[PDB]
Amino acid sequence: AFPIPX
Repeated sequence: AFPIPX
């Protein structure tokens, strides 16, 4: 997701 690398 944002701001999530997964």
